[PDB]
Amino acid sequence: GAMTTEPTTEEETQRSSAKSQLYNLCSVRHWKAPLYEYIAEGPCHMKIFTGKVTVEMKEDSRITVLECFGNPQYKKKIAAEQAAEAALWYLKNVGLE
Repeated sequence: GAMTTEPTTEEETQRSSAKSQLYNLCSVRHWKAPLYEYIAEGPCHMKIFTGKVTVEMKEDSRITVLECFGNPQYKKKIAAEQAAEAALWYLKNVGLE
């Protein structure tokens, strides 16, 4: 077998920002890691992006899926972070925390 020390990847965390906060939240609460996708439309000089994130959750006898997106888009990256921020808010309520 083999193993290696896991890197801090501090830079990646800081760049990810809200995206990593959502990941961390989901991990601790035993929720499915967040999945991201993008929709783009409009002129190349005026491209409008929508970032969307999905978080899947299970209960003792129920299942549910949370979907959020960065409605107030400015940039591709920003939209994804906004979607994560929305998910963070929703998940707080969903988990009754």
